[PDB]
Amino acid sequence: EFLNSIPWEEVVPGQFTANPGFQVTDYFEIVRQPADGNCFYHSIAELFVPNKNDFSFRLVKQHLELAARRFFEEESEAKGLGLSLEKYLEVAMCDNEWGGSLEASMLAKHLDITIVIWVIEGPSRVAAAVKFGPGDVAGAINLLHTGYNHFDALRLLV
Amino acid sequence: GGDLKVKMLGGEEILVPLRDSMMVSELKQFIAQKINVPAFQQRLAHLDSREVLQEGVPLVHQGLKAGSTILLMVQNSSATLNILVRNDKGRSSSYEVQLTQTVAVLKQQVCQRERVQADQFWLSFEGKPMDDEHPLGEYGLTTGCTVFMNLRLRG
Repeated sequence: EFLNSIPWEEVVPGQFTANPGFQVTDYFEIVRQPADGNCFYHSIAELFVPNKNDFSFRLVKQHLELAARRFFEEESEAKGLGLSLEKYLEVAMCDNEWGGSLEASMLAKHLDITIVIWVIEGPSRVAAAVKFGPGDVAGAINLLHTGYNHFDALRLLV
Repeated sequence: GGDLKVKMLGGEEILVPLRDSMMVSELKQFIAQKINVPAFQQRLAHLDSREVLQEGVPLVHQGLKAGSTILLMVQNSSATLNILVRNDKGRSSSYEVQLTQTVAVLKQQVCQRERVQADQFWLSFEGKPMDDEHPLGEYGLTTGCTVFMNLRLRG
């Protein structure tokens, strides 16, 4: 497939980057998520939880509360923040809080999965791609980073 | 072991203990703590072969023993160099910097060249993140090395 045929450069252990230039809708199915501040966890729960609901996102953040005590003090992105685990979890677990590459990496290392973030610039052209995990892209939890402040789910097509 | 001889600027000799089968990093660190110059600002070389002193190899099969000297070069003019820094899109621009200055300077430079905020990205080189407060030369930089810029991707 064209998705298993991708060049991935390694940034840090557990993080790859690439820059494929194409359109999302050609292969993926964009499931839009609400803009309540938890769109990242919503788009995760869309692909990871059976019979997803608008509040099935909370469960996912539960998993983060484990990985935070597992990799935050050892995560390559957390260095240089000047915040301890408690200062982190006090706001990151607070309702209506944004989520990005740090949470994706910690959840991929925690859940033994592979999170792929497809960031698009312009209306529908992919600018870059960041992949936390070693797994297949077809079997990965594919996210879409519309704009620079939203997340939607990307169902894989048959 | 004995005492190895380092020849600095071809006009002075410094003696150093010869711990048999020891690395060049500890040699540079010894000279660093002895003359108060950073380790990344030192370049050690052979006498007459003009060959590169390999790193990560014990200078043993390399052919070194006490009574033999090695030439040492210091580099703070302050000199400059330039690296390639890759955006998250892939368009790696060229940034000329110096190993003496901090990584915060390079971060603000990447900010002004990408028009993006500072809190929204971090630099990496060879599978390890770069700390802001630490100097640049501590990461083993060279001309043409591709330092990655990784966004926080917070959304």
